[PDB]
Amino acid sequence: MNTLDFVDQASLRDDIPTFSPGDTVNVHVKVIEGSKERIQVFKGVVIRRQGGGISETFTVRKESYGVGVERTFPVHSPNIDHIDVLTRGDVRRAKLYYLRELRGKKAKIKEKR
Amino acid sequence: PKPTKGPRLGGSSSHQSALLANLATSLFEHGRIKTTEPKARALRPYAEKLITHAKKGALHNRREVMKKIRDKDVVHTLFAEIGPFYADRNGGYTRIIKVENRKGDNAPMAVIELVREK
Amino acid sequence: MIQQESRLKVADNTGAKEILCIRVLGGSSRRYAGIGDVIVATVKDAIPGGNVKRGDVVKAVVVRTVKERRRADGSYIKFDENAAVIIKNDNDPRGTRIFGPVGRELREKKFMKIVSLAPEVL
Amino acid sequence: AVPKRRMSRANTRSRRAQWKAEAPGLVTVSVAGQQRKVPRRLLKAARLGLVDLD
Amino acid sequence: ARKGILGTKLGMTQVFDENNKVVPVTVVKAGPNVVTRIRTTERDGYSAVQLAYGEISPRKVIKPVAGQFAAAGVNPRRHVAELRLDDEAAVAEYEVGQELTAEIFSDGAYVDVTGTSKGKGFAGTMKRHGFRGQGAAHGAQAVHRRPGSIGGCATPGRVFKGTRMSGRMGNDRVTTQNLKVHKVDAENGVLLIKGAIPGRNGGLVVVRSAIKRG
RNA sequence: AUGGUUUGGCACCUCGAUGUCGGCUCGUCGCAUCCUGGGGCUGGAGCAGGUCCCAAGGGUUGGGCUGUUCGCCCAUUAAAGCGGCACGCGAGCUGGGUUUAGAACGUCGUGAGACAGUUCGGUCUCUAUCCGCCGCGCGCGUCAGAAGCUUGAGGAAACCUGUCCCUAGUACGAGAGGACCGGGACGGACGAACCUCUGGUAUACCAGUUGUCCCACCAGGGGCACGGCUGGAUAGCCACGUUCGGACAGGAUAACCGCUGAAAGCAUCUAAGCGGGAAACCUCUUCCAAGACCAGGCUUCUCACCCUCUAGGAGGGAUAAGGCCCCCCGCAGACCACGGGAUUGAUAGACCAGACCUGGAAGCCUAGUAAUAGGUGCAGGGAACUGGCACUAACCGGCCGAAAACUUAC
Repeated sequence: MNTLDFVDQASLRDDIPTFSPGDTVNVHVKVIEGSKERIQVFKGVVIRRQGGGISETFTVRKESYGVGVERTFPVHSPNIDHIDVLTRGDVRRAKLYYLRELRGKKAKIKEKR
Repeated sequence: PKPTKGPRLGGSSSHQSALLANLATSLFEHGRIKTTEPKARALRPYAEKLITHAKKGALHNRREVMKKIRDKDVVHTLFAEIGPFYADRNGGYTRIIKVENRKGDNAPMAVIELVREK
Repeated sequence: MIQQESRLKVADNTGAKEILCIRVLGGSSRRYAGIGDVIVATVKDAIPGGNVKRGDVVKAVVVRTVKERRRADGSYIKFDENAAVIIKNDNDPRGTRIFGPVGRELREKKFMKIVSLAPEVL
Repeated sequence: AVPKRRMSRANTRSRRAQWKAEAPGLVTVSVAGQQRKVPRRLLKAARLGLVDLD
Repeated sequence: ARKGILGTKLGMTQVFDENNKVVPVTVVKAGPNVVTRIRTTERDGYSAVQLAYGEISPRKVIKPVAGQFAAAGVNPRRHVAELRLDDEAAVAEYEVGQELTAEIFSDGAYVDVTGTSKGKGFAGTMKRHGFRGQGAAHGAQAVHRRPGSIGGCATPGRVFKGTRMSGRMGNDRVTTQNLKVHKVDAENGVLLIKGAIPGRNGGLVVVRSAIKRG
């Protein structure tokens, strides 16, 4: 029942799509560039998801220009306007930390068919 | 269940696991045993969860019990009388009674037994 | 999280391939340099035909770190390597080309030229 | 380290008086009719006939 | 003047502000407080207000405490604590039986929370005082965590009192100053205070208007 | 003229033992002040310095070389202070140097050998009695016995600082350059609390897997091999994480700037007085604190019953309010103490549900020659967290624990 649940649920954000580690998503992230708005899209693989309710976080990993990048977002962050799921991955793990040592051909994820 | 806060019972984790398994086997085989009070205190939740497995007695629960008990006659009795006997009791399958101290080392002794009231 | 005697890949085209951190500028007994911090470094590996040479004491700015770094909105950014860009006193690159992504922290630290030159800013 | 001096009798006795035993508290119980004293910690066991009374 | 209330530390959570920044907030159950006694200079020599908080069965109270509560005119509460004011002008706004609730504070106010620090038991100098240990290798013999030197040699001849050594740690009253009140939820009697407040969950705390930033 | 911080001189101190340098760990003090603070004169235009006063609150970096101190150098910094204390600190550590025994080089000696010359190697013992100090209890006292909440005499802690932005490219200045005073933001180092996030850990969690033995065999599991090894991993504890702090204001002052003016018909910041004036001092912020023996205050509860000697006091017993032990426990803890609960009960365990961790159980069916895959099925398993639930254990119980009066005043 998680005693702080009544405080938590007021700020809980709906409309989050269902997704699991291993999926490929694009996170639409609004940014500030000299006091103006725009959405920068981060497309990558969801490698982990640490459940906490409002304190939920997920991590998305992408390879960009030969350097791997990891970004961790709060699931209910208002700085994320919208999350879109592209493909569903087939993995045997809850956390894909082994992908930090794989590049290119070996770093691909099976698609849930 | 909850692990022990301090040092383990037999002097190591593996010895404590074997000790708990043997004590549970003895309890289910005889119905009551006498041992040191901390040993019975540690034994209560372990044996109660084994009895819970035996209560909803299916093949899966049977294999869950066998991965701890290792003695097959005790498993059979646990799944044929002990489980059915506690069918309509929700928890509290055992009780602990404190008895007189040991003489050689003044160790506090206790008796743990299965409840038989209903 | 870069400190003294740490080694960084050079994300520029000055001919330097690798630099060693000598000092983290920005206060006495300062310990670590994250993204956007300026360090004094010596060049350890260099391209044979580049303008810089081994043993040159230069100034660089950290643009990527392995240790994840928190942001104001509760998000985190993390890279697969520690990288730096060799600069001059006016906070401008000594090279003409930045390789790989950089963090957003270079904006609030007023590294506008590096941000503009970067292939992508995250 | 070793004691530099021999203890006086007063100091030795004052420290030694702290090594003592406390008397356990006893409560009455009726087992097989006759009343007898037992520690409260063993009251239930005595009532169940699990403690030997000489 | 300075407001105050008795409450309970519920736990820590997360919220986001209007600029989308995340705020780590401690949730305090600033429950209803009842004024039980007024300390006045003409009688006690100092001006203070005494508040009661918490719920207890009346059979759990002893006769003296029950008598004090009956003389005041209210039913007993678990916790009783005094708030020290400055002068009778600040003591005139409280009367016995008056009920204090969380809405005395406002959004964005600055508060000072007082609680009992968590217990750490017997702690070494490395933990209790942040001593740097000695080396872990290069010949160091069984001194990896010991404090080292204790004093001088002849002119000291003794150990100065106040010397920092190992001992019991924690369990002491601690005040955190200039904490910001992010939100005052009046429905649940809950205060959202940005930061960390002393003690364990379910502990008793006193929230007061800040003495510096107010 | 000071000092015993340098080498000295004396040999009063120890040869029935006073560890010899640096380094590490941990200090404490002085001010002859390195930075920050306040001033004065400038051969001070401003900037910036010179230089001199007052000021000890805090601060005062990391490396290369050498056994080093010392020193030189490299990057910084507001700054990289000088000294006392057995040139502080080996029953706290080291053993690189010096200072045994082995061996070698140069030199000296016929030789055994030698060298405030070099070189390589070379046992650092101890269960803390007393004082001291850091914590924690027991006893008694505080003129009846108790219980809540407190005042504080008196102490302890903390005290650092940078960059940038507005005022302002003005004052000054041939221009260049460059402000005073005052508000704001963001930092570094240090400290405290804390665990929402990030990260670490994880010896009763989940999964994979190697070798071997066992469960009669298959299937499914278990014991051992560092938890066998790997992949994760909630609680708790933590920092690399989060939040907060150093204040503002007042008082008396230092150097100094002054006002009103005598002795000394003027003058003189002075002998009478009155003001300003600093990170130093007192308050102010945080914490401890009535064993503060002047042992405090405000309240509330009990506020009574016998027996003995010779009734002078005493002794004994039984009680009240209340407390302790036993009992169930704790994120409280070495023990003790502290805190909560004790059937008029959710204290712990179990059980039920949720949260979370793992990641798709068994059995069966299907596909495949098989390895194996798919369905049943966000499956199964499970600790700490949350809520229910008296099912189990907190028990037909013991020990403590309340008043001489008198004097004077009203």
